[PDB]
Amino acid sequence: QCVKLNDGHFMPVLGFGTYAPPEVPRSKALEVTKLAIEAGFRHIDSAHLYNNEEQVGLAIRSKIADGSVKREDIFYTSKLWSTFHRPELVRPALENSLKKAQLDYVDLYLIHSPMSLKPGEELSPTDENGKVIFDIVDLCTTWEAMEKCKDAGLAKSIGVSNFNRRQLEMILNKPGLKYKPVCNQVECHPYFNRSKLLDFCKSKDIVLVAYSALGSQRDKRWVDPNSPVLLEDPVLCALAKKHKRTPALIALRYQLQRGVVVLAKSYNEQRIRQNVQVFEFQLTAEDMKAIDGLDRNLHYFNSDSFASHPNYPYS
Ligand SMILES: NC(=O)c1ccc[n+]([C@@H]2O[C@H](COP(=O)([O-])OP(=O)(O)OC[C@H]3O[C@@H](n4cnc5c(N)ncnc54)[C@H](OP(=O)(O)O)[C@@H]3O)[C@@H](O)[C@H]2O)c1
Ligand SMILES: O=C(O)c1cccc(Nc2ccc([N+](=O)[O-])c3ccccc23)c1
Ligand SMILES: O=C(O)c1cccc(Nc2ccc([N+](=O)[O-])c3ccccc23)c1
Repeated sequence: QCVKLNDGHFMPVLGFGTYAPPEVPRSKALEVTKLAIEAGFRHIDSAHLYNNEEQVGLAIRSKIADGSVKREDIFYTSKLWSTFHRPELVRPALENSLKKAQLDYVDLYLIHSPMSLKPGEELSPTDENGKVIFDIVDLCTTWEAMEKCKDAGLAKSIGVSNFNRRQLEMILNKPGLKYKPVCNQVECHPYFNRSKLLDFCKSKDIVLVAYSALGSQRDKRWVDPNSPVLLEDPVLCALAKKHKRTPALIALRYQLQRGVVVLAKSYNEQRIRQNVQVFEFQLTAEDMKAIDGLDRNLHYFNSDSFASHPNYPYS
C-alpha cells in the first residue's frame, strides 16, 4: 500500500508518528519504534525537533540486524528545523540528523515549518523579554538548498510541512525550480479536513500527509484543553459501532480513502497494532460524506506568539 511520489519514489500510505513530549523517557521512542516495525509500520516520521532521531534510528538499525526488514523496506522522514532555514545551514542540519540516526540517507526531508527562527543552539531561542526570536528567510533559497540535498543523495525525496496554498505556490512558481515538493505535511482530521488545500495539492501532484489525524496529543503548551476531543465525536463513534472498529480506525481510514497519506502516533503496543488494521475495512461513500460534514476549521495547535509570524500558515 504505497503512493508514487512525483519524483518516482514510493511512500507507504500509513506512517508511524514518533513525537512524544519531553516527560516521556527517550528510551520509549526506541522501544515503540521497534513495536511499530514489528506491527507492520514501514513509514516512520521523525524530525530534529523531536529529540529522538538517535532512538528511532537505533530501532531501525536493530530491526534490520535481526532480519525483520531491510533498509530499503523502511521509509524514514526527517525534517529541517526552523532555526536552520538559512541555505548554508540546510545540509549540515541534514548531515547531523543522519549522523544521529546512523543512517546514510533519509527517504524524505521536509522543511518542518515556514516560520523561520533565529539560527542558534536552542530550538526556540528567546529574547530578553522571553519572546521566541523570528528570522526572515526567503524560503525559495531554503528550498534550493533542499534540492541540493536530494542531488547529494542525502534525501531521496524532499517536501514541506505546515505550508498553506500561497506558500506552496511560491515554491512551485520559483524561477528555475528543479524539484517540486513531493508532499505537504499538515494538520488534517475530520475537524479540519483541509479539503481545499487537498484539492490544490492533488492538482499539482503533491501528496497531502495528515498529522494529528487522531485529534493530536492535546499538549497543554499548544492545545486548548477545552477543544473538542476528536475521538469522542458522536458521528465518528456511531461509525465505529457500525463497522465494529474504533473511532481511531474510522479517522485513519477516512484519510486513506480521500487519497491522503496518514500518520498515527502511539506509544502503546496494542494501539500501535490496532492502527495497522486500517487496511482491513472500507468506509462507504456515504460514510465519507458524513465525515466531510464534521469540518469545523479547527486546528488543535495554537500559538498567540507565532500567530504574528509573517509566515504563519493559518492567515
Ligand atoms: N509537521 C508537524 O508540524 C507535525 C505536527 C504534529 C505531528 N506531526 C507528526 O504526526 C504524528 C502524529 O500526530 P500527533 O502527534 O499530533 O498524534 P496523533 O496521531 O493525532 O495521535 C494522538 C493520540 O492518539 C492516541 N492514539 C493512537 N492510536 C490510537 C487508537 N487506535 N485508539 C485510541 N487512541 C489512539 C495516542 O495516544 P497513545 O500514545 O497513548 O496510543 C496519541 O497521543 C506526530 O507524532 C509527528 O510525527 C507533525
Ligand atoms: O522548543 C521546543 O522544545 C519545542 C518543542 C516542540 C515544539 C515546539 N514548537 C513548535 C514546533 C513546530 C512548529 N511548527 O510550525 O512546525 C511550531 C509552531 C508554532 C509554535 C511552536 C512550534 C518547540
Ligand atoms: O512536529 C510535531 O510533532 C510537533 C510537536 C509539537 C508541536 C508542534 N507544533 C506546531 C506545529 C505546527 C503548527 N502550525 O502552525 O502548523 C503549530 C502552530 C502552533 C503551535 C504549534 C504548532 C509540532
